Amino acid sequence: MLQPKRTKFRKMHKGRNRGLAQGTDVSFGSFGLKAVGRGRLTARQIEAARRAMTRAVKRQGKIWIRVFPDKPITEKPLAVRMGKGKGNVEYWVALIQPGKVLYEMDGVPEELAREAFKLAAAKLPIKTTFVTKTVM
Amino acid sequence: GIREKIKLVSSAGTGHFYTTTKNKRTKPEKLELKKFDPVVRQHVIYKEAKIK
Amino acid sequence: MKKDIHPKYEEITASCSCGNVMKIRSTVGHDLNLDVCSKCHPFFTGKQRDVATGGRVDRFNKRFNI
Amino acid sequence: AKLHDYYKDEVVKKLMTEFNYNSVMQVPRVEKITLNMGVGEAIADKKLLDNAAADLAAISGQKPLITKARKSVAGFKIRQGYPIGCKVTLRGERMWEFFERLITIAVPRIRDFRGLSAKSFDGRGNYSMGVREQIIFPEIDYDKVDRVRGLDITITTTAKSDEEGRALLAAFDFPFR
Amino acid sequence: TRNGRDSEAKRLGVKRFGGESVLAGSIIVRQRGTKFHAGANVGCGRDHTLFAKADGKVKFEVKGPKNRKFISIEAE
Amino acid sequence: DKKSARIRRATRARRKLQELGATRLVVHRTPRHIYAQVIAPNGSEVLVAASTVEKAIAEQLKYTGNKDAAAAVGKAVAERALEKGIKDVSFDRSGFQYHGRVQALADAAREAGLQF
RNA sequence: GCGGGGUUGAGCAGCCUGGUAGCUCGUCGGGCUGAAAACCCGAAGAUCGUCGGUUCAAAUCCGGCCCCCGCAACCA
RNA sequence: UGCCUGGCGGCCGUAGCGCGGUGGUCCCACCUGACCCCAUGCCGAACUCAGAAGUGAAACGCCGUAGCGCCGAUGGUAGUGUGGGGUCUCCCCAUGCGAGAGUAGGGAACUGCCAGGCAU
RNA sequence: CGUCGUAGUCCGGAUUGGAGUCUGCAACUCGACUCCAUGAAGUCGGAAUCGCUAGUAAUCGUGGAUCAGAAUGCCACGGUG
RNA sequence: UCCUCCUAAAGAGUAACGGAGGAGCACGAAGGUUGGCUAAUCCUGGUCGGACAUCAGGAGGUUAGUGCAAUGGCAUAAGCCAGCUUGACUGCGAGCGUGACGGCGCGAGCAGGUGCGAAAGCAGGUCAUAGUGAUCCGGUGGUUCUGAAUGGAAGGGCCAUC
RNA sequence: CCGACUUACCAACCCGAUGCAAACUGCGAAUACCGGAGAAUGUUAUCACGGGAGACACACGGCGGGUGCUAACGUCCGUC
Ligand SMILES: [Zn+2]
Repeated sequence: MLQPKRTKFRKMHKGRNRGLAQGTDVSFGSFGLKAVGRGRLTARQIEAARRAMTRAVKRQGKIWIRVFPDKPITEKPLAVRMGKGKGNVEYWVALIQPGKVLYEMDGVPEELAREAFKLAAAKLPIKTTFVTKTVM
Repeated sequence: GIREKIKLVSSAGTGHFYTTTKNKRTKPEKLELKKFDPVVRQHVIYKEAKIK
Repeated sequence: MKKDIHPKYEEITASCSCGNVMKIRSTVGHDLNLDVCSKCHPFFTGKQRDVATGGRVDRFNKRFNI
Repeated sequence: AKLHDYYKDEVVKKLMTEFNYNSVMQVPRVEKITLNMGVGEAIADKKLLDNAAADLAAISGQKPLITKARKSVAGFKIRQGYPIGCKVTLRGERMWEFFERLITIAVPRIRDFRGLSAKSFDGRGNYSMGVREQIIFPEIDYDKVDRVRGLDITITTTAKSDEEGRALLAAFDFPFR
Repeated sequence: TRNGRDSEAKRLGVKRFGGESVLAGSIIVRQRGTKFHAGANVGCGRDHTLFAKADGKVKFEVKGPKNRKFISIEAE
Repeated sequence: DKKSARIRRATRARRKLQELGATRLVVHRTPRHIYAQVIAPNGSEVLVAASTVEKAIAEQLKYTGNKDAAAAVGKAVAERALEKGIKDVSFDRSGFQYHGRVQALADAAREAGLQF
């Protein structure tokens, strides 16, 4: 489960998730899984998807992960009132905007990549699509 | 706040005095400066004395 | 240089063991007698044979013969 | 003065012909000789730092500069501003006199001396060599010294490359190997 | 928690903007460092405050090799 | 490097003179020659300029790079300024120490009539 | 949720204004006894609970964490 | 009025580095010497004085060069003031403003006053 | 008789390098001795403990058995005491 | 109670038991002026010397430093070194900033006298922002200002201060 | 003492490519705010002084957010 080794500050504001994404194109591999929706991917979701797609491709080829969960999400303990300061960090997320390529993969066939990305996408909250590397 | 305050009495014989602070543990020697004395309108030597 | 902060420094005469006399300026004040100079030290003739590598077979042959 | 004029005629001719220099000023020359004496033990005792200053003044006829720690370091338990060394800078006439005195008296008296090292030229023609005992300088009195110290000589020259500085030092019959 | 403290606002910022006619001695900007540097007819106070020394209109300009912002008082 | 250090030394007093809007007398000192000029408060145009490379001032001197030469050029620049009505200026040492040749030029200009 | 604590194998001092680690029992090697205790002599030992941070330097100072001991968890 | 050099600016990288070449009649720099003026927490290195035997080697100036730094459109994108709408965590429509990054490209500065040297 | 003058020393000889002698078919593991160079620890010894009542203790050499060579051990012998 | 950043929506201001840290001091030089200087870190060479002491050269260009937290500054250095000194003066202040107010803050310049510098000039504390307590009552020094018939005095006022 | 090679191991600095930041900025709007000039419109709508107040529990909706579960007809600000 990916999480930052160190951080400048422990807690971070809730924020907003407006705008479009930056990593629109497949940069390293030959196939990518692009998000068409909007939301936040937790570390557990990223780990589960990575395990699913690695097992699916039987540890062949190479796999990149273009996202990293760096936003700390807090929540208050069970049965406490609304004040008394901010809650304790429980998990980490990565804000996702539409068009963001989450994972990349090469070294395996096309249809095998299709099946691996489908199995991976089946464990994610946001809606995804399959994209291939394009010249220029 | 180990730095305690003192007064600099004029040497001109007038009762005029300035006031400041000093660290009596590391500077035991008395303070002497030339300051303006507005009664005689001249810069005279002021000597450190007990604040009382 | 400053006037008085420095040590006394003037001309002397140094005479080597090999008779090579040199006139130089130093702080000794009195004259000086050298036991080895640069022109007499064995770094041209003595320091060649100093390796003392040694031979085992020539030495063996020297001790006895057949 | 002897090595100075010796340089001004013989060394300049030798370098001009063996390096094919176009200008006389391109020929390397020695600018300064620094004499450092790192006294780490001075933190424990001040009575042995003025002694080191005295014998350095005896060796080269200048009152040395009592250097101080640039930055605090715990590994040697010193704080910034502590005096831990003494140095001397030699330029011009005094530099030439000390150079001739060293090359003709000091180095032949080094115990088990078998030649210096030609691999101490710092890659930019500035040679630096260290002596193990200060008794090689006849200015000091052997019986009246209290502890055997040591120093390090640094010969700073204007030579850009490494072979130019080596050739310049060799032209004065330096005892390399 | 241990995060309840804060300090009172210092009311900094530019008090007279460019092309404004001001009287001598009036504060132009209250700053912390020397974000704006004093030009002609503008002095720098104890806390780096730039103040007009003569009546006129405020002039902002970028000058120097370091691209520093200077404030001067144009003649009027 | 030395020239850069000298410019760095002078560039504080030059800004102060400009801020005070004073017409300044700049002196430039080289080993063989010495130069002097009085520059207007805007700093972009000079008013009078005297220097030892000028033949008219050079031919009366044994060597152009000594104290007497400095005194001569200082007196010359002072006379030219007074002739043109400029009499109240500020002296700009231009990074050199106010001693020797620069001090010689300054007191010569002072006794010659200039005010600084 | 709040105060105190974590130190040679065990029980414990001192962490003092951050440069410096001490006691008893225990342990090791000789001595006494025929032998084992008791006794005598000489030795040794610690990364001061974990991890970040400010210093030239943290067992000491700061913040988070784990364990142990008390205190409180009431009006309905 | 043409070239070169020095001083003070305007402007603050299209003006700055790097590579190669080039400059000494004058100027500038390194250079020679240090009782004196003055100076080194030691040192004529710096600072200072008295000078011209040598060299443009270093530095500095000039010229050439796109390996960088730097500037940079047009068009598109993001954001947004006003009014309206939706599937309302976020978007879309009418209208006005319109980036940043990147692309083609530009680019080895330009200019004012004074003085000196060489030619007209 | 001379020298050393309270020192790690002209005390002490360990350790190590080079060159040898003798015995024995054969001195590497693993003999004794010699020459040159080297000169550790040691400055009278904690708790404790041993021998000795007269030619004894202490101290200084000499011989023998074993044995081709190989004792600071053992068994004897005398000198001072 | 006070200071620094964010929350704070590109002038100012702006709340929560919101997110993070500090202050209740220090300095007779660590202040003023004149003159001078440039770090951090790394590479190479060098006696003890070691990853790290001091020396020489190079790369680098402020990633360093500021008496202390953070932010904004700083090469003309506000950072570092040396000489001389008390402007850490007295009475004032055109004109502004920020406050409901009490108040707090910036300020050229005038008069007297002073320090540094040859001089133009700079200096009314410290690179700036925390380092703090209104009033009453009482203490000390100065000043005929006042002084209950008059002359004093006590007490009170004013100035400096606890 | 020097060292000897290679080992499905980790990895500083630098170079190329790709993201993230409220407490990061070599860039950077729309708005908003201050000032100057002009015309039209508005029952001076603006400011100063004096007499009298009330109010200092706010609510929801849009936009920008903190906190909460990007929960609440939740809570706290800015603006309409
Ligand atoms: Zn000789």
